[PDB]
Amino acid sequence: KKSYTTPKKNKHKRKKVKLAVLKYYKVDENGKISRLRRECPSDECGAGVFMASHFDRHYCGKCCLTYCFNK
Amino acid sequence: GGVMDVNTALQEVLKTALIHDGLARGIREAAKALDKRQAHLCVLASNCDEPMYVKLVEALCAEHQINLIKVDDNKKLGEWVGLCKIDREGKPRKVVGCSCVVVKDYGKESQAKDVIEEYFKCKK
Repeated sequence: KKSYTTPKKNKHKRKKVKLAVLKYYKVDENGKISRLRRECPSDECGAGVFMASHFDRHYCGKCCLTYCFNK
Repeated sequence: GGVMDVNTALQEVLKTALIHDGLARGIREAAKALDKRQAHLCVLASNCDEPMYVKLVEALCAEHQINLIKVDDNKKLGEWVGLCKIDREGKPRKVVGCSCVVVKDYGKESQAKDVIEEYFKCKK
């Protein structure tokens, strides 16, 4: 019947903004790749997916309900 | 088979590689492809976004699997794989570079792919 009234909140999660991604391997010497944190060897990871070093946390987007330390 | 030119040979790879879905486009998939042993071919190209990644791709070839080939001009590889596959005579919505791609066991192994690539690879 009736049509909607007026709220004012109108936000979005974030658009997963376009950034320069993969510098999780750091260039030091040739041809070495200097990891700062593990490229996770979970129980289904192929070791082609990194794990976030959050600071205060340890979180993978694939292992997101499991394998999440708080350090 | 082939005429044993590096570019039109790598095209014969790419035909069946498209069907095989061996194409690991973008840095995250490129990294994952060469950190995996399922890759068998790599081609790189000129500065797309950084002069850092062109270095990094060589760094990954060093540590994991040397297989590298360099064919410059991002627009080349960008044309070569469209939205999922090369698409249309035209297509002005995209033609953007893939900048480097990695293909898995020359796509399919069925015919000429093995000989054309093997001729180049042990030399390079």
